[PDB]
Amino acid sequence: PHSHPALTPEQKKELSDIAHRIVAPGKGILAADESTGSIAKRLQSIGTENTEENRRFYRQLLLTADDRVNPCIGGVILFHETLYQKADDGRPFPQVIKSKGGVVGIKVDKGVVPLAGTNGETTTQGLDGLSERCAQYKKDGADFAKWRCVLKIGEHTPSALAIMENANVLARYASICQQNGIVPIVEPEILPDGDHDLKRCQYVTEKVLAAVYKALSDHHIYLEGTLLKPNMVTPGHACTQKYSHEEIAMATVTALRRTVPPAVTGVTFLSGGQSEEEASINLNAINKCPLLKPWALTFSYGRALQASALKAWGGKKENLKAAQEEYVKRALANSLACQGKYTPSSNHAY
Amino acid sequence: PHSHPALTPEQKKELSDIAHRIVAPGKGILAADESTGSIAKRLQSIGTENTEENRRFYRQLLLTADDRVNPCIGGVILFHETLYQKADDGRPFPQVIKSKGGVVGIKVDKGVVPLAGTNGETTTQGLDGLSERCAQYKKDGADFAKWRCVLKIGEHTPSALAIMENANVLARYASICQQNGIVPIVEPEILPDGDHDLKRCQYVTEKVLAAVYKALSDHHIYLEGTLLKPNMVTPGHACTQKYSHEEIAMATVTALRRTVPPAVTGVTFLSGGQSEEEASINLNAINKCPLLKPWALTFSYGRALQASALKAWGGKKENLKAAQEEYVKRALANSLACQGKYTPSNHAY
Amino acid sequence: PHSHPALTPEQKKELSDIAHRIVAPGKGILAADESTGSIAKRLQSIGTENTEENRRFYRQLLLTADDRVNPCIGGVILFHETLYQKADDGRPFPQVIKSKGGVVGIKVDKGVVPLAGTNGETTTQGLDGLSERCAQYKKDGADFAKWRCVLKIGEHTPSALAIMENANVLARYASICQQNGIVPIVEPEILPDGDHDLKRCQYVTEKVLAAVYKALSDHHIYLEGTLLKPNMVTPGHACTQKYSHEEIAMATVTALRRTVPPAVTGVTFLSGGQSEEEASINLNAINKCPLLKPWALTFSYGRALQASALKAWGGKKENLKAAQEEYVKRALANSLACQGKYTPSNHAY
Amino acid sequence: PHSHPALTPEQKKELSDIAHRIVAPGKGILAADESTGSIAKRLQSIGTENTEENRRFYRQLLLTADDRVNPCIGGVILFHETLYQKADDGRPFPQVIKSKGGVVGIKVDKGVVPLAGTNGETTTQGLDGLSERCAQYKKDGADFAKWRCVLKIGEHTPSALAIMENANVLARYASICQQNGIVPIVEPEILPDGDHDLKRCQYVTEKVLAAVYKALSDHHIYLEGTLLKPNMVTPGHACTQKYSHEEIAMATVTALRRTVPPAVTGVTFLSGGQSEEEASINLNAINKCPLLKPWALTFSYGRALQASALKAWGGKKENLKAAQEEYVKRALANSLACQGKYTPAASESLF
Ligand SMILES: CO[C@H](COP(=O)(O)O)[C@@H](O)[C@H](O)[C@H](O)COP(=O)(O)O
Ligand SMILES: CO[C@H](COP(=O)(O)O)[C@@H](O)[C@H](O)[C@H](O)COP(=O)(O)O
Ligand SMILES: CO[C@H](COP(=O)(O)O)[C@@H](O)[C@H](O)[C@H](O)COP(=O)(O)O
Ligand SMILES: CO[C@H](COP(=O)(O)O)[C@@H](O)[C@H](O)[C@H](O)COP(=O)(O)O
Repeated sequence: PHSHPALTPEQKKELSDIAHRIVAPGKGILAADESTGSIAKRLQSIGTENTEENRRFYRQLLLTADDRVNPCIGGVILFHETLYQKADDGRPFPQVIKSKGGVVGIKVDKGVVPLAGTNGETTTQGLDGLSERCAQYKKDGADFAKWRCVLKIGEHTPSALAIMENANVLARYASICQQNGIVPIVEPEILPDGDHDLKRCQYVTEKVLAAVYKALSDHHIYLEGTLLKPNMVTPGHACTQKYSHEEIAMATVTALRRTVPPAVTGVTFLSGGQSEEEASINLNAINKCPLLKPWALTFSYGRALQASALKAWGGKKENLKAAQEEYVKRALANSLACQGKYTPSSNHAY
Repeated sequence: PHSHPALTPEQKKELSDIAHRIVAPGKGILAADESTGSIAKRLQSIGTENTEENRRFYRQLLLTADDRVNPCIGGVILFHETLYQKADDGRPFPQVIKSKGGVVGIKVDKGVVPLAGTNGETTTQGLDGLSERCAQYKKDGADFAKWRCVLKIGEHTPSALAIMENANVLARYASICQQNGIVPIVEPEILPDGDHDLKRCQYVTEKVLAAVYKALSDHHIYLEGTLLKPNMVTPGHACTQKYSHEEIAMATVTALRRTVPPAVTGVTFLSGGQSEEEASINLNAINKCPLLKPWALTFSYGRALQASALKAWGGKKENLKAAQEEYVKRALANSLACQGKYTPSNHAY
Repeated sequence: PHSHPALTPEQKKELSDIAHRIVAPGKGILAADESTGSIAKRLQSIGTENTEENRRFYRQLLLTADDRVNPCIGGVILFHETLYQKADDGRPFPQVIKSKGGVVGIKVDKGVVPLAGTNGETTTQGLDGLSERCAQYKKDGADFAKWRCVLKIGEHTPSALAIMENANVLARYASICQQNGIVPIVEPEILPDGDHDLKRCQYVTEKVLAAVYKALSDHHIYLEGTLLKPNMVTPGHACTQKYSHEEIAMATVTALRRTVPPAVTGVTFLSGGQSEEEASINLNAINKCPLLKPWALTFSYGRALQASALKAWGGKKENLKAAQEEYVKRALANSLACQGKYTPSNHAY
Repeated sequence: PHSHPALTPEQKKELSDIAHRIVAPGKGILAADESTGSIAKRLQSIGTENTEENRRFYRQLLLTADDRVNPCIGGVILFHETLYQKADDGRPFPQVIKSKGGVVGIKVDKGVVPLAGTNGETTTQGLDGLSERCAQYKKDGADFAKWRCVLKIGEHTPSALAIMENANVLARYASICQQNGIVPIVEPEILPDGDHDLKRCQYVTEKVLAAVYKALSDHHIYLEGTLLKPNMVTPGHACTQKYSHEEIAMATVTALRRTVPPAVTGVTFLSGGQSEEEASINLNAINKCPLLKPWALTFSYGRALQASALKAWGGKKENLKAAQEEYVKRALANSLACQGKYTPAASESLF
């Protein structure tokens, strides 16, 4: 049990400062890091061709929204392509993001792959050459990263293997990021697919998060220089029992309180399949939950920040301003929610 | 994995209420749970015979001190024998304690045993018939329990085996306690023995508590109905490098923040080989640390509540008052300490 | 990872020597180690009262059967009470067993306890004071021990927790036994309860045994000085599908080949509710299975050695010889079975 | 837990048949899978330039030695480049290997990388797109693969982290291979660097192998369709105490017996820094060791099959035959060793 410090005091300070800036009071993260394949699905749903120019234009649309988003957006997550694209005025997109007060983030995973011998479970690849990629990304303006693991609640899932293997790969990814001055966002996503109830989600979330933080400990991860991107605890999409937002909040915050060490700087929730308003209301309820919550509780939203903007845009340039207006409004809503100031205007049961 | 609830909401509420009572603001725990062989050592240091009557009398002395300890003392841990002894007025000791505002605790472990294949490391025994014992203890007035694992920082210790095994047995004990409405105090003590510096203790303490909480999770422990009893993070006893109390506090609070889930109701530090004054100054510094601390940080002191009481007693019936006075002074000192009201680059941690 | 040898070369030689004697070619184990409440059930099944004297007599009946059993029986497992009883002629039962060429064994667990938050799963207790017990048992003539863990195949079982905790307590027991010159028989019994098929049993058996052997390594267990007592791999009791003895044998030996290091001296199957004949026929098929089998494959039978003897006895002293005759025939049959001499597409596994 | 078979009976049969073929009696493996950067250091030691043609030529030299090697060589491991190279007669190197009765193997790892927070310890990278790479390698003639993890004996190493992480990634790699009809050789190398003694190496080897097989079990690996490639148990290179070959063999076979399940089809030892003769004598002692050994015990040698052949070649075209003769000699020596029938540059330490 001997210490061979992974990081010097100077490196730790850098990572903690980055993580805190990202989730500073009022702020959250725009997840605009959809891969070519995944954003294709997005463009297809508004009858728009999947071209590099259309992708650049749409990302530009979000990133150059007016300065009302500035106090709302602490970080933006980009896909590799977008990190090296430019606004119309010649400015690299990372420069655009920084000029508006946002930290630049990069998605570094290479997608999920099947775990043999399991019931449709996966782990995530992307470790190969990751240190070199992170050194390069750091040099080109990124200060944090994202890696997404995916788990499913079902009859025999998540299995012990899936839990252990996904926690392990997350820790390796985190270790490599921190060696290169990159703050890792750890995403152990538990899908909402299925008809399980709220407490089954809460139980699995608690088990998954316990495994994640044990792996991070084993791999010597500096928690203060990390963020967590979990699912909210919710019933399954097909569950018949209804729950209030207060119950979703309580279950979510209880699960986190039981597993997430206080040294973690912030929890940036994924929105999953939730509508824009639903995601905002839940995040707001979570921040109003009367329990002690010793980490920032904010958003890292893809769909829940973009759904309307993508719609209003319809792939037509003249709609640019109305689409940006849709984004800014969700940005404002979620900035309020991550402070518990959003208005549409028995713990032991957990 | 599928849920098969260990506890009902009503069982959870009971355990949570107990844990919060013990560590309510300004309160800590008196650890008077020395076994026969251990208390023998105490009495020996004051030239006093180790008879049941002297044990009964010494405990009486501590437990019936005046009402100025009432707000200082949320809990009192007893050894089996004492739980069934009575004060001079005929009242069972559990009743004395309860009448003064205290929750009754019972140590239930049966001591350390060697782990073979290790360099002098141990685990702790005491699981056998534990459930039946707990049911009886509960019936006879106890609401919490204590179990002590011991780890040591050395050349090749604590080993992975020692960490894994002590964490696992602590989880088994916590689980059984909770099934019987007893709040388990989880004590994974890392000894201060040796010449290691402060950061090595911080490193080992962080690794140990990560293991403890993973094990508590695997065993479905309800954290809200548990307390943690760790060593403070300090340099080894023979460490040549010196540190301030503020550094001790920072290393300690940082270790806990990196491992102890917010759901844990309280952390009740053991005093180790710290003097009465040192133990209070450090607990005060810890509570003054500038970080967020989402659990009570208070005391479960044995020696550091008793050193001066014992010496002033000296084994003489007629020194009762002066001895009870020394105990009350340490109780008052530590009550202020766990509130940060006692006067006698964190990225580097 | 540094070695701090658990055992000297001399301690190893002793343990290995004992292990090999117990499972010498043709030899198996009589499990007569039913606890008071377990033998009670057995006695009620023949309307016989559970008194110490009837237990003594029944155990005497088995232990003093004629010398035809000597080449058959390498070891006899006893419950504590029986280790300290005497035959009619005054000879301690251990002396009896040993004059007939057998090694004396002692069951040292204290039964299963419930694991909270599981679907009816258990672990096993009995570690407290185990070292002191083993040294006394060794002094009083025992050279090996037995410890039973119990796992169940069901919807959510055996869980990760059940598998990890039972592997772990098995390793602790093994470590303590070996410190005291006692060969531990490691028994992780997977019950045949339920309607699961043969491949499900095989799968759960492989997962359980992998966990067991990893735990034994973590705790520095000297495998040459151990024996394994697993279930055979068979369909569940309620399973509607039919299998031949050859498929049971193939599944069992395949399971063992994938998990049990060659260093293990022997595998002594529990009978697990199989009839006497079925248990013998399966062991026989296991020993004829054409795959490489680098450990002795033999028996540690309770019911499959006793059922007919207990029936022929029916609690009447005068049925002594008819009773013993039934036991001797099962001893003979099983000694032949563990030699593959008893007569009353591996990639599919 | 519930079963969702990773493999069908048909797939198991194929993987089992491949594994048994590689380590059939008398047969071992030639490890010719040095990456560009490693073969370069090989060529440097003989003033030969590191060019594609020199590498191609040297590999041809080994693969086309006369037919005396056919019964000695059950498998040949190649680096990616070599897999798609051809001999002078236009035949792809895999065709050459098969025509001489050998199975074709492909190294698929992408080298070691540092584990942060450790004392100089590594894990191994190479899982990204491994499935796709394996499917392609299968199509192009390869039936097994090799992946190398590296561990080091020292004061604080191997650490719990290094052991777990390396065993886990080995399991991931084994799993992906088997999904694509490729037999994975699992190589958990414990370096002989340092001055530790025999029993320390034996202890570390037992611990590392227990972890590797637990990982493989957790990841549902089919052991009959794997091979293991461990270090032999030996004292450290700087250890002053001396041991006989019988002792090395005993410690090696004991360590294996305590950790490697009988289902594993074979154990193909790495030579490490052992001389060509040292590697053959030890391998021979191991097979003569009077304990029960339920797996084939053979070789997967790089340096210990190639040292003399490299030196005799010297990069000169005209030394073709002289080189091949040195290789054939080591191959025959080792085919006998892995049967326990072997009796004695081939003496120079290759550390
Ligand atoms: C679409 O974004 C990611 C999934 O697709 P790719 O990995 O192929 O790009 C995914 O990481 C996403 O960014 C996160 O899950 C957060 O998004 P939501 O807030 O919509 O759940
Ligand atoms: C004080 O009681 C204990 C002494 O050992 P025994 O278990 O034989 O009675 C011990 O548990 C003590 O409570 C501490 O854990 C160690 O010393 P401190 O209480 O001063 O910290
Ligand atoms: C002899 O029977 C034993 C009874 O166990 P308990 O006293 O703890 O209830 C039994 O454990 C036996 O030792 C083995 O399990 C094998 O017995 P069977 O061959 O009948 O399955
Ligand atoms: C140890 O690895 C294999 C056996 O080598 P030795 O028998 O000489 O010890 C071998 O295949 C080795 O991995 C390659 O020669 C070199 O691999 P890299 O290309 O990763 O450096």
